[PDB]
Amino acid sequence: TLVASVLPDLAYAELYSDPPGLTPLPEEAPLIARSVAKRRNEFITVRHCARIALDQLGVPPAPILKGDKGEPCWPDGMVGSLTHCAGYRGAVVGRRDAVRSVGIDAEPHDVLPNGVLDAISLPAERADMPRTMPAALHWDRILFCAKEATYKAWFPLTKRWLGFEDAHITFETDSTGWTGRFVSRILIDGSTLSGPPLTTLRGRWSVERGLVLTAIVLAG
Ligand SMILES: CCNC(=N)NC(=O)Nc1c(C(C)C)cccc1C(C)C
Ligand SMILES: [Mg+2]
Ligand SMILES: [Mg+2]
Ligand SMILES: [Mg+2]
Repeated sequence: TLVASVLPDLAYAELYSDPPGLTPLPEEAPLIARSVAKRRNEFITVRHCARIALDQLGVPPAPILKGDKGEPCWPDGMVGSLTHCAGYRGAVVGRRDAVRSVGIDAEPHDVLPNGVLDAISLPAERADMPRTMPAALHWDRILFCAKEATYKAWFPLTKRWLGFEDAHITFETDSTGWTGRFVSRILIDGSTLSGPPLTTLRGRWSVERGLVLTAIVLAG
C-alpha cells in the first residue's frame, strides 16, 4: 500500500477507485442523500476502507458519522483519519490506549494552483524546503499535504482551529529520494482537552504513483 510508507494497535486500508456494489451503512445513508455522485462515491468508499481498518483491530462494522465541524466520529476507544482525492481513498485507525491521534492526507502530486502556496506556507518554509527536498518534486504540494495531516491530528485533541500560519513544518528526505520525515511545530497555544499540550508533531511523507501521502501518528 501507499499509506504503509508513511506509517511507523494501528491499522489501515486504501483503495484507488470506487468499486461497484459498495453501499453506505444504513446509518450513514442520510449524510449523502442530496450529494452528487462524486461525493457519494468517495464518502462510501473511504468508509468501507475505515471499516476494513477497524476490523483489523477487532471492531465490529460500524458507521462513521460526522461531528459538528465534519470531523469523523470513531467507535469507542478508537481514533483515526480519513482522506480522499482523485484516485485515492484511505483510512488509518488506532487504539486510543496506544495511539493518541492520527492525521493523514493524500493529494495528487501536482503543482499547487496559482496563488495557493502563498496562502498555505510560512516564509521560512518557502525558503528552506526546496533545499531539503529532491529536485523537481512538487514540494509546494507536499507542504500542503503535511499541513493537512497536521490539522487532522490536531483537531480531535483540541477541537480548535489551526491556521496555515500556525504550524511551521520542516522536512527531511530519506536516501531513497521519494520518502522522508517532517516535524510540524505548533506556534500557537497547544492545550488539549486531555493529556499534555501539543508542541511538535512528527510525521512522514511519500510521493508514489502520482500521489503525495502524509501521515502523523501521535503515541499515547
Ligand atoms: C495547518 C492548518 N490546516 C488547516 N486548517 N487545513 C484545513 O482547514 N483544511 C481543509 C480545508 C482548507 C483547504 C480550507 C477545506 C476543507 C476541509 C479541510 C479539512 C482537512 C479540515
Ligand atoms: Mg477529499
Ligand atoms: Mg486533504
Ligand atoms: Mg496525476
